[PDB]
Amino acid sequence: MKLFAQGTSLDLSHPHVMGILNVTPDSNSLIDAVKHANLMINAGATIIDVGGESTRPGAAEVSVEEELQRVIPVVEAIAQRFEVWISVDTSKPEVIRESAKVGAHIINDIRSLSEPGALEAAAETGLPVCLMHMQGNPKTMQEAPKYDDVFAEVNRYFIEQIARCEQAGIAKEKLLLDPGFGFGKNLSHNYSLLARLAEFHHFNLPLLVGMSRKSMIGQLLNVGPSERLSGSLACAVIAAMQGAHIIRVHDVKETVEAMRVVEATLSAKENKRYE
Amino acid sequence: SMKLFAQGTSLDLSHPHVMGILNVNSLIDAVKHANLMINAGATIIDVGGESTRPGAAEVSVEEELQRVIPVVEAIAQRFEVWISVDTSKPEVIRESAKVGAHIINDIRSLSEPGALEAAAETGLPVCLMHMQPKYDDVFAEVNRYFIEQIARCEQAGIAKEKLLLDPGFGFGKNLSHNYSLLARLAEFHHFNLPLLVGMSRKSMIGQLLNVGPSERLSGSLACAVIAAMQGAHIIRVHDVKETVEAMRVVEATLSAKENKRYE
Ligand SMILES: Nc1nc(O)c2nc(CNc3ccc(C(=O)O)cc3)cnc2n1
Ligand SMILES: Nc1nc(O)c2nc(CNc3ccc(C(=O)O)cc3)cnc2n1
Repeated sequence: MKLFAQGTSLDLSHPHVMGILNVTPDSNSLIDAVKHANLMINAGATIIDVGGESTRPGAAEVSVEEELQRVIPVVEAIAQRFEVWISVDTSKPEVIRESAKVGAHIINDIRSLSEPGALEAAAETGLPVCLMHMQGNPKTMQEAPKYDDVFAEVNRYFIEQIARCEQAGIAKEKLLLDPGFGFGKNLSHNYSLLARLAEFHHFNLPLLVGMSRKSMIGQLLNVGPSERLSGSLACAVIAAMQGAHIIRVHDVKETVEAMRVVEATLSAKENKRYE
Repeated sequence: SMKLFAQGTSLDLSHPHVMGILNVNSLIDAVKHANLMINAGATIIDVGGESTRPGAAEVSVEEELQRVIPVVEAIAQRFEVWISVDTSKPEVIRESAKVGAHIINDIRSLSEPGALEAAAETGLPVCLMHMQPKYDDVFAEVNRYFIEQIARCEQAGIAKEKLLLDPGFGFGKNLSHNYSLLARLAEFHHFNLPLLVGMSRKSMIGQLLNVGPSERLSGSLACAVIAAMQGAHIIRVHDVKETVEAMRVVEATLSAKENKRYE
């Protein structure tokens, strides 16, 4: 299993660590962003995820001009200084288009190209696209998350969105699937998805997961956001043992170390996965 | 449903337990360190008065009794926690039981003259560990070893319901042997006995990551999660708090799974 973008490839026979580079200001961003990316690359991240719109519960929307200002210079600088792959965490067709031009490898849209023109703009780049499940939108998703059967519903959603991208001329082989931990889900919904994650392999597509420092850990352990490293590594290991291909994290070094132990364990397994 | 009974209490192995490592005014400090590990969430404390590392210094009976017995006794009196004792000597097994120890954790699987009978006398749970690097099929050797020791114990009057099995990570085993047993750990459930593992800070992590003994936390956690996801019942560690947290995540995952195990 491999992805192709920007005249290079990514080999997904072993788990990759995707380092989070949030570039939403809180009350020199370009230089600090590149310093941060550098540490993460040295720590072993093989993909950096650049995000200019907070997608957290309750988050406010960001204008296209502001998102571009935050994201595009950062993507460019990384693409010319380093060789690491670059995912852009955006829903906006103009950010998708512009990101690609300055060297982005993966469109990582939490809205799965649901915005006007997103689907065509992503098709136009030819880049790999990650489709994520979210119930509702970031402003209201955590109000009252509800499923009769969360796995079945997320699974159906992936069927529908794969089709949607196929119809738009994006081939199955470009797609990644992310069950969207924390995006319109309570505690038990998240753990049901984590527990049954290997069953999403039936699509024969790369799985991407992001649980780092999330409330599914915070609420379970009753610890604050800075106190979640051990819990984050447990979630990472659990996902990667079930054949998850990309692990989106804040703490790169520690995750990279944990993924080696997982790689050593899987290569000594006969069938290369846990279920 | 699994359960162990000792010293009038019981250990419920429906979820994974963290066993904290305690190496033996040193009595006051041992009790301080027991206290911190309990606070961190260890439900078993493993006490050793002969360091069971390969090549460590052998001690006499008198010396081991003098080190271990006071500490076991102190912990038994002050705390509710279970107490594992790392010993191979019948006298230490015998005296440890008298002062409240719950588990005889013998890395030599009761091979020393008299250890088997002393263990049987106590009525206590016994952990059988594999030890000896060269094997055709490391899993099958360890598995064959367990069938043999289970029989040897049963023969001496120790019921199956008392036994725990430990494949002995890092004991006469190179990197690839260790990862083979870890990868196949779930297969040891055919015995229907508790599984205890101890990989914390070992060279199977140090060599893989190329870091020193104080920098192996993440890999140690990775090993614990890997074992616990396979239904391992007791995890032996240095870093109690971090392992307990990781086990909580594993427990939430296993609870949402129809199978209660990964294979
Ligand atoms: N592909 C992808 N996959 C994710 O999982 C993700 N998460 C965020 C961050 N958003 C969240 C959501 C929930 C939580 C919480 O529950 O705590 C925290 C942060 C941003 N981009 C993402 N992209
Ligand atoms: N039941 C049980 N199970 C163990 O795994 C264990 N380990 C030790 C500690 N011994 C070792 C062995 C090897 C290594 C290394 O390779 O580095 C480190 C420590 C002591 N008692 C133990 N008891």
